[PDB]
Amino acid sequence: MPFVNKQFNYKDPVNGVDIAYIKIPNAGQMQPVKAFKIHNKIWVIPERDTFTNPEEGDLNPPPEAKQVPVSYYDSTYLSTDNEKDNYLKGVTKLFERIYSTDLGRMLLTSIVRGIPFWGGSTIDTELKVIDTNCINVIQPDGSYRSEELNLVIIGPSADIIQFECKSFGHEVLNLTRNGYGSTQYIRFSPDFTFGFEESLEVDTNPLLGAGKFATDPAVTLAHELIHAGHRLYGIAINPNRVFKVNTNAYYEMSGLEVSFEELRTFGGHDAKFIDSLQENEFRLYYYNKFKDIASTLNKAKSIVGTTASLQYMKNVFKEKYLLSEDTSGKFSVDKLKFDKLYKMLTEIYTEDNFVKFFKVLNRKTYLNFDKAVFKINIVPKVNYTIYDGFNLRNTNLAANFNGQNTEINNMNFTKLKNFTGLF
Amino acid sequence: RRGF
Ligand SMILES: [Zn+2]
Repeated sequence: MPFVNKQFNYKDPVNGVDIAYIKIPNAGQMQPVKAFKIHNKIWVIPERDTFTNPEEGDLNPPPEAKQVPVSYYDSTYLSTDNEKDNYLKGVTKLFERIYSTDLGRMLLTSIVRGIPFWGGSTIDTELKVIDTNCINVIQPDGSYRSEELNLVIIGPSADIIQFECKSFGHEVLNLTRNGYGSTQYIRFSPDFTFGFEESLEVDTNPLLGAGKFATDPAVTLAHELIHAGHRLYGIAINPNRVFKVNTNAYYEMSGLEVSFEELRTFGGHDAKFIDSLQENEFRLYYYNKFKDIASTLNKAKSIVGTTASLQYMKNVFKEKYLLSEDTSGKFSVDKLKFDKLYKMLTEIYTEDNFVKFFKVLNRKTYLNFDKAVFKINIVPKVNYTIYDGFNLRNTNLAANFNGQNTEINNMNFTKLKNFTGLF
Repeated sequence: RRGF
């Protein structure tokens, strides 16, 4: 029943199957890193991410006079085995908390079924996997074997609080926006969280609030997983498509723009900032993309490799994209089924909806201003649980989101930096 | 991404 059927310890010996030294397809080179496969298609790498981006391999904090507003540096974070063990257990617990909700189960299921499309070959009559959607796992005999995967959770790069969903691009194909999908690497940490304010007028003001309430890290991870969902099904919205915020004087005076992809991901009222016309434009766009994939699958009859058969992969993508098949054997995209899947990934899986399922206090909108960053430790059950997060039932932290109240549950939060006034 |  649990999402992660094993209680991994960082020091558990490698077995070359689900505990192994691996290398990622970053085009650059690296020494193997110890990784853990926590569920089918999902791996966790308890290391700071100095791999997906060759230029971002320096964790050292730049000169103090060169740092920005919302940012936090600590070159030493996640450098010891104890931290890595705690990181692994923290991420595992968050997957369990997410999976414990019907919405989370639905999202995680969609992610596991969202295998990146096999479209790296030139012969349209040949299905081949794109190697950047794989990792190289060191087998017991010391040899490398390629394994496809959908998701990897890795530690943050230099700026510890810059969580994000990233993936390797293609020379020509826009994998996250052409329906194909690509392996998603989420830079994330269960060891820190952010403070927000309970009053909307204060939370959306850059000069007020110290961050009384702490964001539940399960929501933060879910937010990234929602992005991963969009990207795995190749329906993410181009980052250049943004909303020139005209509903917040502080954003306005600074010309701040928020991508539609973020508004979509948050959901709730934020999603409404994307008008119908442009919304229909995107939907039709991805519908065509799914159609192209449907035809590529029709022309495709031969396959590369021998790990899986053609009849298997064709069905794999028929299942992923929920396509239809006629008497002959030709696939087509069903109007109704496409809209249902598209809507599930973009409107059902949202941050706002996860807040409803977790019963936690959270920012009411994406268009706000961070107040602070806190150090936390969600591994001990006396601190945080799969079922209640910080708001432990049958304790003084059970009601009124007392567990998330950093003033009441002060022992669970260490403020590392204040952001208010720095904007 | 968390954003501002
Ligand atoms: Zn985001």
